[PDB]
Amino acid sequence: REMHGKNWSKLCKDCQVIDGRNVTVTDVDIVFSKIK
Amino acid sequence: REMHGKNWSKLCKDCQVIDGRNVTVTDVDIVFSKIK
Amino acid sequence: REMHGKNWSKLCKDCQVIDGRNVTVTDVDIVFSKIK
Amino acid sequence: REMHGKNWSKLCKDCQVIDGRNVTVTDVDIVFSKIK
Amino acid sequence: REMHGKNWSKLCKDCQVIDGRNVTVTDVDIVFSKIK
Amino acid sequence: REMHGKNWSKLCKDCQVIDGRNVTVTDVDIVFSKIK
Repeated sequence: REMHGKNWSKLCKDCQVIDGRNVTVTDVDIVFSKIK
Repeated sequence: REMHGKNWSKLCKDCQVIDGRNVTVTDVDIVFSKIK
Repeated sequence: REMHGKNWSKLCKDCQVIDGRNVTVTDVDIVFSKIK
Repeated sequence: REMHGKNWSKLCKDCQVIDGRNVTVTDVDIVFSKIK
Repeated sequence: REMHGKNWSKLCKDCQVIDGRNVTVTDVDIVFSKIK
Repeated sequence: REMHGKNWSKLCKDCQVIDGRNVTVTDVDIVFSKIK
C-alpha cells in the first residue's frame, strides 16, 4: 500500500489543510489556491 | 491498495480540507480554488 | 482496491472538503471552485 | 426627552448588544444573561 | 435631554456591546452577563 | 444634555465595549461580566 493509515491516523499528499477544533476564517480574499 | 485507511483514519491526495469541529467562514471572496 | 476505507474512515482524491460538526458559511462570493 | 436619537443614531441603556453586519454565534452555552 | 445622539452617533449606559462589521463568537460558556 | 454625541461620535458610561471591524472571540469561559 503506497499510503496506509491505521488507528486514528491522518495522511495527505499534495494537500492544503486547516485541521483544527475551532476554525474561523474572516475577511479573506482567497483561502485555498492550488494551480497546476 | 494504493490508499488504505483503517479504523477512523483520514487520507487524501490533491486535496483541500478545512477539517474541524466548529468551522466558520465569513466575508471571503473565494474559499477553495483548484485550477488544472 | 485502489482506494479502500474501512471502519469509519474517510478518503478522497481531487477533493475539496469542509468536514466538520458545525459549519457556517456567510457573505462569500464563491465557496468551492474547481476548474479543469 | 430623556433619550433622544435623531438621524440614524443608536442609543441604549441597561442593554446588551451584538450590533454588526455579519453575526455568527456557535457552540455557546448562554449568549445573553441579565439577572436582577 | 439626558442622552442625545445626532447624526449616526452611538451612545449607551450600563451597556455591554460587541459592535463590529464581522462578529464571530465560538466555543464560549457565557458571552454577556450582567448581575444586579 | 448630560451626554451629547454629534456627527459619528461614540460615547458610553459604565460600559464594556469590543468595538472593531473584525471581531473574533474563541474558547472563552466568560466574555463580559458586570456585577453590582
